[PDB]
Amino acid sequence: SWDKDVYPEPPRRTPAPAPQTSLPNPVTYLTKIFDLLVDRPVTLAREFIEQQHAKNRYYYYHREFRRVPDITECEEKDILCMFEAEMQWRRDYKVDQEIVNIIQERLKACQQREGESYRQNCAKELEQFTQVSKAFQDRYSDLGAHYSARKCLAKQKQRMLAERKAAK
Amino acid sequence: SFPKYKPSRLATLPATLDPAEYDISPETRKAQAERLAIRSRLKREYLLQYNDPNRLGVIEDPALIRWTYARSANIYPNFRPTPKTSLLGALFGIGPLFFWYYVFKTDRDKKEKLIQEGKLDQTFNISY
Amino acid sequence: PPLTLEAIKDRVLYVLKLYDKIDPEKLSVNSHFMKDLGLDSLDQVEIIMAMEDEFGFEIPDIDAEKLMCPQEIVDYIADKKDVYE
Amino acid sequence: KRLFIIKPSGFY
Amino acid sequence: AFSAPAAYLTHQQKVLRLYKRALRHLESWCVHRDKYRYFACLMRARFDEHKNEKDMVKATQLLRQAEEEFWYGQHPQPYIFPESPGGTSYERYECYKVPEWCLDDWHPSEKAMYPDYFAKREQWKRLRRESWEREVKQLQEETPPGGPRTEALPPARKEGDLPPLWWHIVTRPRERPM
Amino acid sequence: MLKIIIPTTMLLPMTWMSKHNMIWINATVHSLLISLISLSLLNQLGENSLNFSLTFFSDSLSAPLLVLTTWLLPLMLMASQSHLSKETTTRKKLYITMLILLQLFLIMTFTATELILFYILFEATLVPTLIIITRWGNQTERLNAGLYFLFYTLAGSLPLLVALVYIQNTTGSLNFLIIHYWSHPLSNSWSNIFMWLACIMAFMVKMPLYGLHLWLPKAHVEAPIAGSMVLAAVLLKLGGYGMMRITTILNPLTNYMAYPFLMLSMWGMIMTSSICLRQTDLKSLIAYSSVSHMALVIVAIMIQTPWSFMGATALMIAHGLTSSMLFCLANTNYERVHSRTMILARGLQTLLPLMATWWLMASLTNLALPPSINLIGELFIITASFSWSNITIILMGMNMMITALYSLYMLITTQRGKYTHHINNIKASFTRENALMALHILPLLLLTLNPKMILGPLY
Amino acid sequence: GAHLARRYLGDASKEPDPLRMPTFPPDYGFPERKEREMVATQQEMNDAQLMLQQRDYCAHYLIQLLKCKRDSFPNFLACKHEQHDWDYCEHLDYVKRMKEFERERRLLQRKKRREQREA
Amino acid sequence: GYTPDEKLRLQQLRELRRRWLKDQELSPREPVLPLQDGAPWVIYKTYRHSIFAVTHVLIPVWIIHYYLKYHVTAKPYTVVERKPRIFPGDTILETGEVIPLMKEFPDQ
Amino acid sequence: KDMFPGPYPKTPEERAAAAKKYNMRVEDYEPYPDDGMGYGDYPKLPDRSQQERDPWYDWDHPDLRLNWGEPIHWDLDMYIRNRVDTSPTPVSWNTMCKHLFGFVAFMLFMFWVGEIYPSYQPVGPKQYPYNDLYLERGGDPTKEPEPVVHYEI
Amino acid sequence: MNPFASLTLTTLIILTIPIMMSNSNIYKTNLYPNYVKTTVSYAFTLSLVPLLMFMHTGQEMIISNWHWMTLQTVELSLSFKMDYFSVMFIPVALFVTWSIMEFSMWYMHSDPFINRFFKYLVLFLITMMILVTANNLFQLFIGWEGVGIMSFLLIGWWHGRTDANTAALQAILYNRIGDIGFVLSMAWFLTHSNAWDLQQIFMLNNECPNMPLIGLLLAAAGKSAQFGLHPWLPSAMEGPTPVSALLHSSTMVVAGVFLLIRFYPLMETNKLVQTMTLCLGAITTLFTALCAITQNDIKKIVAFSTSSQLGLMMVTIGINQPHLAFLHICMHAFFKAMLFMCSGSIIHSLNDEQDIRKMGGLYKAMPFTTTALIIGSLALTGMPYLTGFYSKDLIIEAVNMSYTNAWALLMTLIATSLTAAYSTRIIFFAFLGKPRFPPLVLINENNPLLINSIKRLLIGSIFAGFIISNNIPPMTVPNTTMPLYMKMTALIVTIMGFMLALELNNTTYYLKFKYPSQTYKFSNMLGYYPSIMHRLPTYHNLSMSQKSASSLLDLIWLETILPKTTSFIQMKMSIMVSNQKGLIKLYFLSFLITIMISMTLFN
Repeated sequence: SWDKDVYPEPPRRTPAPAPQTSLPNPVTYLTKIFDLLVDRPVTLAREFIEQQHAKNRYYYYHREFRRVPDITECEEKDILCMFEAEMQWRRDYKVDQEIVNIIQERLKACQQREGESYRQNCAKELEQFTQVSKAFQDRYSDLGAHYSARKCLAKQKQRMLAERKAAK
Repeated sequence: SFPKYKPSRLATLPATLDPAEYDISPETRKAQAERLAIRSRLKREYLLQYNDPNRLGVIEDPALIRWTYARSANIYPNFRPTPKTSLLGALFGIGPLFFWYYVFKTDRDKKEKLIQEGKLDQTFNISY
Repeated sequence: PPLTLEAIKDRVLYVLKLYDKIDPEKLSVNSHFMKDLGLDSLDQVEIIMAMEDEFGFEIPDIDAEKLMCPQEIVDYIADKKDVYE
Repeated sequence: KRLFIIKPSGFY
Repeated sequence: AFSAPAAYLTHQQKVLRLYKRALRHLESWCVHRDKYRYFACLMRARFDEHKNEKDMVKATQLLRQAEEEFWYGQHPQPYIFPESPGGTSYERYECYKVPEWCLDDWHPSEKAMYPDYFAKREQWKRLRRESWEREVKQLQEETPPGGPRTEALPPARKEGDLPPLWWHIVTRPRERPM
Repeated sequence: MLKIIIPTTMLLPMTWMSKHNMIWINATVHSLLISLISLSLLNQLGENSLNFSLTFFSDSLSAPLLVLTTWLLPLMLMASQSHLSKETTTRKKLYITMLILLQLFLIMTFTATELILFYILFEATLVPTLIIITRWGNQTERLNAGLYFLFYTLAGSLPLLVALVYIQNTTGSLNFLIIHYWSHPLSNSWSNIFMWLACIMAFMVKMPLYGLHLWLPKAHVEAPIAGSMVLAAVLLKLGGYGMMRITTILNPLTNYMAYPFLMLSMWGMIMTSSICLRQTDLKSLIAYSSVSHMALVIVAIMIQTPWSFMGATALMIAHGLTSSMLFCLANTNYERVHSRTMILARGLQTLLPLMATWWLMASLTNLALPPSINLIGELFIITASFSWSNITIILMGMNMMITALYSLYMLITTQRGKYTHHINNIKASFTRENALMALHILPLLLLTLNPKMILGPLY
Repeated sequence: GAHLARRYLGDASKEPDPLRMPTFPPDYGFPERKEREMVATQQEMNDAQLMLQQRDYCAHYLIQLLKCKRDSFPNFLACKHEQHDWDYCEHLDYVKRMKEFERERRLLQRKKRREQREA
Repeated sequence: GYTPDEKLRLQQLRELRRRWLKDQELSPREPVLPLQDGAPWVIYKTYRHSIFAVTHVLIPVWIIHYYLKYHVTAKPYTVVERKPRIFPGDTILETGEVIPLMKEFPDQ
Repeated sequence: KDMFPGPYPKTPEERAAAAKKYNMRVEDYEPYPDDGMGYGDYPKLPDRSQQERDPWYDWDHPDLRLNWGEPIHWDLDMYIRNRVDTSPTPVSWNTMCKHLFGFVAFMLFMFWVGEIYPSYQPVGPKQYPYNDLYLERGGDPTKEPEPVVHYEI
Repeated sequence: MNPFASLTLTTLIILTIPIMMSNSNIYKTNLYPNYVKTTVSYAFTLSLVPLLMFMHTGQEMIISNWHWMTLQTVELSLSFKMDYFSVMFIPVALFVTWSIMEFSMWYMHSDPFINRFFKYLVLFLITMMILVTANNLFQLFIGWEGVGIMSFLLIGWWHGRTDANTAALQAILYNRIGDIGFVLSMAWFLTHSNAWDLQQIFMLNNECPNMPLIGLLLAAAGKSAQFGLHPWLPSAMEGPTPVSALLHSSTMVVAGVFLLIRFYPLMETNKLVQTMTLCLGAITTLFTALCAITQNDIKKIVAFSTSSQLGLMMVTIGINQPHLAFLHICMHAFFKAMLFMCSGSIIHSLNDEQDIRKMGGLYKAMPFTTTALIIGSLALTGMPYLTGFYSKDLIIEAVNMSYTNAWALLMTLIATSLTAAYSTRIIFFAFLGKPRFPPLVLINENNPLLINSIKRLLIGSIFAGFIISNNIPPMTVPNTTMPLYMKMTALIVTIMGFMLALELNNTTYYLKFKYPSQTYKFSNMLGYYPSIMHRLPTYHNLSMSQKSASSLLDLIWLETILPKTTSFIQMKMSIMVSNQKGLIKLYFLSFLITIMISMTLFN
């Protein structure tokens, strides 16, 4: 049920079976035996359990957090606004971590799926993770154990001052 | 004249090649007799306690207690600050600390210099 | 391999009979090598080595020197191998 | 000809 | 079962031990039986050559030189009997050896699994408990005033008396306990 | 938090008013129930700590430590039952009350929101520990050990008290939340350098630091089994928690000031493990092993990186469990043979196999066999140190090798070889002792399945 | 190993350097040289998941060998002819590399002869 | 070899040791505690063989197959297979086919 | 309790008392040099590994080859049978070190020489198509590679 | 494809079932080893199916069944890499374990804790499977340490033997030294590539730097008993012979080579690490073979043979031919496990005698073991069209036809000669000649377990090489054309070694005695590496610990610095203040001095 856009998978191209020898293929009979012995009972059990679940279907909801004023607009020693901004920044940190995780998952799956052509056919995912990693490192790395929204803001300001100095 | 066997600290001289085993005197035999007497007395006492049907528990060996006490307790009371003790303590205590400080400080400074120069690769180093 | 007392005695006597210097006819369980037989110290060493090679277990020299009798060898082997019959 | 085998208590 | 050692090794005993070591190392070098027999008879002749030296200084010097020769010619990996010290099976069954006193801590159900043996064990315990006092008295009597000068222990002097300090030697664990 | 505190307080009247027969039973039942209640705290919101009230709060750091304390009390009771049988009923109740007061103080330390309250109770923990060591120790050196422990801790703590009061005067509050949110950076000045030293040194004494660790071997060797259990499991981790909390105030100066302590710990772990190789006393060996692991934790804290902090929390919990179990195993043999010399008792595997199995598992956890939480923490600390400097790996790997060597050496000497012939008092291990070892082991292996519980807030 | 003897014991300049090979340009001598045509296509290789080391000028024969191996299963002895074909193509490629080595040897000797001609 | 006292002591210890060893022998009876599961004759030849086969492979294979169905669906990328080697030849859906045109020389 | 080890003996009476305390012969007893190390009264027993002691002799502690009451070596734990061993070797220690270190050195030296003179075959470099698999080896498709050309021989 | 994942996971999960049932009553009963053997056999039969599927269509897969924990941007999940290496090594390892356990039932029948032995065997097998089928470095490390700990436990099976405990501790020590480099690799990959999964590590590290690969090299050297870390393997023969044959001969020791093979795509990029692997493998081959030539214990000889073969595999990795090294691992498992089983049969027949000098004339006394050992030796020495031919001959041919360190190639050829030499030694001294064993003849190989267990590995050594080599897809460009002497070098060197060894062994019959040569002493004393390396560093470390760390610092100097000096100062001040004089005249003068000083200083 995962979104294909979020977790892209290249379309599957499976070669058709083209036997050229008379000898019977053991894999085919073994797979048929496995089907009959295992897959059918398992499919029946899941049919039963899905029927039971459909008998009592109930829904759980994904929470929505409205955007709150950032530390940038929070006043000094204004503990309420600083608190809200800090919790929001922590949630954003978690979301960014998850995004990095998604990109890394794509990278691993593409390495495995391509096979011996991983170096060439996974280049796009490698570039995506390159960009995401650079952004994440710039945003969050070196903040330290006691990372806080204020420290991230300070890092951003240091970076922008360096950029202005580079602009000379 | 086969090549001789040079004894070392980790290769002791065999009793067979001991120059003293073949130069025996009456006093040496007397000393061996005395040592055998000592060992016999100790073995007698130990076996008397060991074969006792009434005994229940460890046979407290004074030698073991002495060994533990000498290894643990007696060290400081029988210590005197002397030039050898002081110099060896200074060396093996602080010298390694300063050596590692030097090594790690130089490494850290080199890394920071490369980072400031923007001449270090951290392309995917996003987990510190 | 029960290795009974009689088996040990038979094997010790077998080795001794196979010893050229000992004449088989006068060889007996109580025949002291030093006194009853003509064997010297080095012959005692050799017979002890032969016994330990036959039974595959090594006899310490302090015990080895004090055998001086085939029956002593037999009972010593019995003691080492825990033979009670 | 079973010989006794000495072993620590196992009930506990 | 080991005999009590002596304060020193007599010259004859040292020569015997050197002969045994030399024969064993030669056997290690001479793997095949015939070659070993040939060189062993040669070694026996070599010992017989100076068997009757009258000068003890000369015999001692010969012993020293022969020991040096043995050390040069010792086999790097001499044959060791499997159960002998340094052998492959030395102390292999040691963990299986269990002291007799472990029995007294058995739960009564386990001790009831084998009643008859434990009756025999109780008989042995009674025997040891009775004989201990007489053993101690005998050891005191035979001991010299200065103290025991050798590890040797006296045999039982009179009927009805067990050998002094006999319990552990008699009840030592079986070589192959399993 | 009172859901835990108030029943813990009520343990005291229950113990005092219980019958002489039932003191241990009642204490154990209700302490286990209190631990079951404490298990609720593990549920921590990711973004924010559980701020129960003004005085008390919990986070993903404090919750594992509280659970450890609440679990540790019944284990201490089971261990201490045996050697206190001869004691009179009043003395046994007094001992139990010292244990309960210690648990109460530790819970309030880990949950306190104010640094001054944290200091008050963290120093209050000394009194029950000191009384335990100096009253129910079994050697004449207990008095000296108690003096050393008390005076080391106080000499560390008093400057911390002065510094905390100065912070209260300057910033205006010692509440950890306010300090974290305001947290103005320090400047590189001698006054600030000495404030940093004052804040850090008390915890550096509590976490045995090389050169400040002399109190730990004396205390652990001389204390009774329960006191050793608390000292190894929680009292050392008091320093780690304090350092992690306090590091927020001293943000920039940490980089400059860490190098002495970092090098001291990095070399000291090797030195202490090498000491473990040559120790003649089992309790002393375990104590020096604790010193080495705590030095690793000190390195992780000083590095001040997320992975370092997660590894530090994991190592704290895992080491607490492992050291408590190892002390219990050593205490069993001590009760049997009445000596702590390693060589005296040998070949105990033949005599006591299940205890040998417990020893094997305890040593395997001590040498950080994966996937033990011990290895999770140690590996995270190693990776953080590697990011700090690639050359750290040499020292870290050497320490790992020596830890394996000394752990298996203790196992081999105590539990392998020929049994000591003359010792005849070894008896079948009681169900209490095996139960204690199992209560130590099973939680440790289980925590591997769900490691996020002991990975700390930064997870 | 005899070529190594010439390279090391003898004059190094005459003998080719394996790393440096080929120093001389293809245009030198050999008035017309055809491009080494590739029978297989790049997409084909990528689709067949041929190893990069195996993606050589004989990768087509390997492609046929892989197809016959997949089709012949369970029988694993039915691809002997395809195996021989691929093996011979690899043999010819090796022979061509040997000819390159010999060409470099002779070209270096001719250069030495020019240098001798100066003197 | 031994002194007569030594011989006598050794003989005494020998007798006592042999007595101990013979006393280590058990009786004809090894008492045991006194039907938990009925088992008449139960074909250990094949029936028990089949029971072992089932309990050890069939039950695990069913459980693991069910867990495979759950885990594959629960999370994307849980099972990633190497893209099957599409040798020039018919495909199932794309039905793509191409020939290198043997642009080479056959003789060997 | 006089049994506990004392300070370094300085008078002959002290030495005799120490020798009796450690159950050693007075002439054999030799305390460690009083250089402040802390040994004090403890005797300098010979540095013989427990392996060297005769196995056959009945020891009070067989696994340790030690008798009860015998003075225990200061570093006995170091010289246990399971640890550092000083038993005599057939070959001299110095000669063993010479042979091993020389062997290793020669090995590494010859490997370095092999690096100087590496073996190979009299063939040319393997030629790969499509500019030596430029794209297949991760080359940027957008950028244009040098058009590597391999001509037939 | 759908059956593939299920079958592959079931193959591992079934092995755990005996471990779980070890709590049940079956552990107490005599049926436990037979249940364990049957479980392993069923696992092998199942593992055959995915192997067939891979042979048919190359159906490689990765299974991330369980998500252990997510650490910020790093996700750690239980992931199994069911690729060619795993799908082939699992059936081989399972078959070898099956044969070994069947043999062990006969060999370990007398042992009271046979059930513990079998359970430990299954534990080792599970750990090795975890090592082989691991897609994360953490899971691979779990398998690594599990294999190490199981080797430690099994080697010291007879806890009574101090030598066994020493060997176990030594193995732990060397393997932990390797684990230092392993941890270095894990840390470097985590810090740079931000993952411990092999897939992401391969994807990001296009041109892998030197440090992580050198760490992997160190870990491989530790596990595969390479030079500098080699002595643990020969010392491991202290354990029961089934333990040796299973772990320290054919399965555990290949862990390091397999770790390097798993990282082959990174290994290709860095040339220096390839050179170091090649040099280390050549050193190991030469040194271990030379040591084996003069050994008189059959287990030691076979163990040094294992080490030499591992060095050959490391060389193959250095020549940048990983799949060939994996093939050699597969064949070595078969023939070396069979050789060790034959050695165990000889030992059990001759009442625990392991010295070849005491074994003789067994060619006719033990016909089946003799045939098995002859076949195993021929396979080991590269007899054509045996299992060794498909691996070792290709190894040597690739080594010759490649850019290579000259001394490495020369040492490899010499090592092959010495392999032939020590095969000649064991055959000549043990089976040939006249009997030298003690008089009582207890030879009896007529045990169905022994016969069948050796039968399976015999059939494997004869035909598995051909079968596997034909079935596996081609993964290396073959060295089609080569000079005739280059092709025949392996056979020529093997035959030369055979001839020289046979002549030298024949010279032993001659009634001539010569004192040992220095080279013989060097070979027999294992190069003196045990003698000095197990004494000088051990002595220095333990002495340094006690003398400096335990005493001179902790009990002397730190105490003198902080506690003792301060206590002494406070004592001296207390003595000063409590002068115990108390004379009104004395301290009233102090009042006057204090008044004057206060008036002056404070105005």
